[PDB]
Amino acid sequence: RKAVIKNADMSEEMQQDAVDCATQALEKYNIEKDIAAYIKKEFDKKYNPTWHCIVGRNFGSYVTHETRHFIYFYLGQVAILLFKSG
Amino acid sequence: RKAVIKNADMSEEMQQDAVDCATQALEKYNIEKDIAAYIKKEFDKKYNPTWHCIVGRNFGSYVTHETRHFIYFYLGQVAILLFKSG
Repeated sequence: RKAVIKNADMSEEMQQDAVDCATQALEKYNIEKDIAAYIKKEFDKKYNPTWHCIVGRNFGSYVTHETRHFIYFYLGQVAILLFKSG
Repeated sequence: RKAVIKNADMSEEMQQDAVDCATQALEKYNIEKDIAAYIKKEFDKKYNPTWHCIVGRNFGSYVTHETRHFIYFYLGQVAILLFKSG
């Protein structure tokens, strides 16, 4: 699974953790909502609430996020939006 | 252009305004982040900030929404997530 970061406003480290955590979600689950749940809850646990997650092969977004708490990236062909609301 | 509501926590009036507004978005724009931006900003403007909108043909989501400010719906073949964070 090729990891490609499209837009991030978060630390080099937290980004890597987003990828690691999605990688886990993609081995466990096939359904986007379930994959999405996995990442949100994991990121709520490790970096405090509140996170929102979007997983899909085809979406665009427009959200207002907290500074340093935003990432949009692809893992394989599945795109991932994870952010904290601003 | 077929409206199908999948999950909603908002009033049926504001729901209907979400559908009307998305329709206006899809008439004016073809690109998901643009469509999403039009909807989010119209809802910030009409119902006060902060809103977030996701638009696409394939995605799933797991978000923490504010009570009465959440809809997930299809419009024709596009799915639209529109919410305020909890």
